[PDB]
Amino acid sequence: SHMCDAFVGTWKLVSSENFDDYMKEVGVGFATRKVAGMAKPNMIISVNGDVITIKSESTFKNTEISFILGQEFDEVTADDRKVKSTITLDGGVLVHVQKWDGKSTTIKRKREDDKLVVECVMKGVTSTRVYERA
Ligand SMILES: O=C(O)[C@@H]1CC[C@H](Oc2ccccc2)C[C@@H]1COc1cccc(Cl)c1
Repeated sequence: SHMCDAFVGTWKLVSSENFDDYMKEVGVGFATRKVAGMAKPNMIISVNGDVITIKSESTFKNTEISFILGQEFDEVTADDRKVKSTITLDGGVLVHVQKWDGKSTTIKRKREDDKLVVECVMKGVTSTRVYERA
């Protein structure tokens, strides 16, 4: 057993708060905000050795990232940003920092009861996205 055991599995989005304002802060345009904001993604998290994989599947876009903790990688986000990402574990929370165009956003993922809670922060704006097991 290991580092991210409690994150592994298949998860479905059940609630979202303040996501449009977060996307606006990130710089997402109108049409993408509308379509992306409708989506109810499934997130599939797996671990193989040191490599963590997070897949998301939705009506809007499918994305996939594989990474080693602390080791920067290139990511294409669902809104088509080309970012440089670093993901670490801080006290049981996955902390994902994305850098692009001189900007930065942080996504934190934690287990809370039977949920996986995703908090997305850009400057002073937070969005909270809650997932349940699928
Ligand atoms: O897990 C979440 O809900 C985070 C939400 C913010 C980030 O994504 C963003 C998505 C759109 C705009 C800005 C940022 C990462 C993940 C969600 O990734 C996906 C992947 C494919 C399709 C969809 Cl619709 C969302």
